[PDB]
Amino acid sequence: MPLHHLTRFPRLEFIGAPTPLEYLPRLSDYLGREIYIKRDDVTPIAMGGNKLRKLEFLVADALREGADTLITAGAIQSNHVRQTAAVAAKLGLHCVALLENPIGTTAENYLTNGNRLLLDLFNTQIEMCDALTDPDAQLQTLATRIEAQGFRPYVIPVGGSSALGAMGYVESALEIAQQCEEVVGLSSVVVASGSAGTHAGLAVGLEHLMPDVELIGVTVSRSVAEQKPKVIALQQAIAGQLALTATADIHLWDDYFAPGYGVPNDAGMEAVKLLASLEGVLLDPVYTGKAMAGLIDGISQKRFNDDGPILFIHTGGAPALFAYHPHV
Amino acid sequence: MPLHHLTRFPRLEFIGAPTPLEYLPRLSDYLGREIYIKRDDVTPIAMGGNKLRKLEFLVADALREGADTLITAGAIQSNHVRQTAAVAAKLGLHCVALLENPIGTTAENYLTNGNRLLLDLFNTQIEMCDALTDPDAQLQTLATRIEAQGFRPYVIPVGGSSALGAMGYVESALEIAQQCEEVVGLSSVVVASGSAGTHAGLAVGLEHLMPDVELIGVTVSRSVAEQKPKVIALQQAIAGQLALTATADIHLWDDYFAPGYGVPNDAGMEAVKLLASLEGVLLDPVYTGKAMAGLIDGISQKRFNDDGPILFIHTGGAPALFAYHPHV
Ligand SMILES: Cc1ncc(COP(=O)(O)O)c(CN)c1O
Ligand SMILES: Cc1ncc(COP(=O)(O)O)c(CN)c1O
Repeated sequence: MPLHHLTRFPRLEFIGAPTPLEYLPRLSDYLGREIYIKRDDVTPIAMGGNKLRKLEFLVADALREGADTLITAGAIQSNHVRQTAAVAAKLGLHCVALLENPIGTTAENYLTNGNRLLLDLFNTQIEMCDALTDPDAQLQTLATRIEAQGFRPYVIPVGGSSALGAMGYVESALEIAQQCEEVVGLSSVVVASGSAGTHAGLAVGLEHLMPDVELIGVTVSRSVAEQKPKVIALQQAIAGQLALTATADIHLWDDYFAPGYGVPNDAGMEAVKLLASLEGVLLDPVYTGKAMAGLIDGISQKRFNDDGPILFIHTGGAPALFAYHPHV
Repeated sequence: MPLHHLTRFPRLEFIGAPTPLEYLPRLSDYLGREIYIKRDDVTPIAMGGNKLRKLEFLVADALREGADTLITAGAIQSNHVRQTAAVAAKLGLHCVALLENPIGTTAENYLTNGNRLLLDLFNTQIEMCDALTDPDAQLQTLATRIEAQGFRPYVIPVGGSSALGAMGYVESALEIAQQCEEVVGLSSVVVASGSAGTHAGLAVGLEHLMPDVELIGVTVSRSVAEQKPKVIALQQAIAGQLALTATADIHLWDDYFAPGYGVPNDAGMEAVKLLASLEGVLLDPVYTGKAMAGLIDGISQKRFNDDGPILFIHTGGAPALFAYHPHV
């Protein structure tokens, strides 16, 4: 393969078989476009999601360093903190989570239910902060405290979106390419774009495996101006570590996340209702509902390169449905 | 070979590949015994569970008879209603759910979060009743009213547990035999025993594929005296349908569900905490927490036939964690 360098990296096995790639016949009949879905929401640990693919690489690295503790950061309802805390429990590592409340809510289900409930079941040590103004710096400061309490911490950045963690999405792109050879004319792929490892890993893999496909990131927290340089830097870092070329443009749509990270919106929630009622698929208010709202509007406004099939990357997130209900 | 008549029943494809069968090393270390887990909680539709295995057969049968509406019953937080509603939404079938509040709670997360919240996403028609005093009669009365609107209803009993729904768990037993072949010599299998389709279908399959394995049902709702005839009637009806005999004794432990169906207990809670903290695995207060508290106590009191490996069937249930929090 041109991606054989992927095999050099130590990785734990958290997923196993390739997740399903399915046609959505009802959604496709409704929108008048062929739509497929990559089910990375079915990864098998603690209600699943896209970060288990990153943690395969990140946590192998932690064990190679002989760490006994994983430290990461996110919102109170972060799916990434959730998955990290579940993998720590599975492997008998301590977990420390630096959390913020990004939306100033006092609603009890946001503060205590959904992913935050699961953190307690996993004996995660919780450190609250007023704001994740500089997450890398704050995690480093924290890790140095914890190391001085007798532990050996390993720091996973927000979203696990380092180049190493993003190799999980180069892996997802290999599965996608294998599964789409039985999909005449896949034109576009749509994914939420936040901390950017998913988007950037897909970007590097799909450039090599499926070069005619257009990868669109629907932003969940930032403008195209603020987000593009982030995704490009990661794209280049991953491709460097794989000794691959990466010249593809990064495409981002920023119209779908207002009024901010972590705040549900109407088109988001209508997309969650559409996917649940037509296909029995569960999206989420923060990431995948907004990304799907984007895919749907892309159809409406003819925003894609052509009218051909569209593959949606389901990255997970559905446990937050229970935290966001009935409102925040 | 002896389960061959199983291929005669039409069945839809909901599950796809065999679900994981995993060793639990951290729980095995704590309990002093080899514990493996069959991950039927990762079946890929709408948060998963044991009922997708029965719905493959039941919904195939609905479609063959030209039915366009599924009608079933359970508690407000039933996982079975939730799975049925999701498969209905996926196939463009109407779904009507007769629900009761079995525990008399007014707690808002029980009334409106968890599985209950998912049903509204799947456009389920909800029919409340005061109590499921005669669910088969009550479903028929409902079906008469629904047919009067021009719908073509197919009634699925509580839990899906007819002999035909049970065939899902005869199939499960084939998977488990294959997965354990030349990998582990199982001694015992533990599963929750409620409406009894899972218990009975495993009983038939295991008697024929792994006749020396002891299968233990842990009741979730009834004493041994009240539950055993239900499991035996299914067991015999399933065997009848497959042209087989089933001479095995049904085994049931009833010490772990008090004070009743859907009421959490301390040992259940402690089993949920142990599995999350040691293995990153999520159980549930109604079914699997109680079945795992039974497994634990079975080991503590030497209730099993020997000291050999035990397979726990994880039948799902975790969305209820969000409905039971913070209390009922
Ligand atoms: C469900 C879900 N989907 C998408 C994303 C965005 O993935 P990325 O962080 O790789 O941009 C996340 C981030 N935690 C997520 O949790
Ligand atoms: C999670 C869970 N586990 C176990 C059971 C009991 O299975 P059965 O009805 O086949 O006895 C149920 C019933 N719906 C369930 O939801």
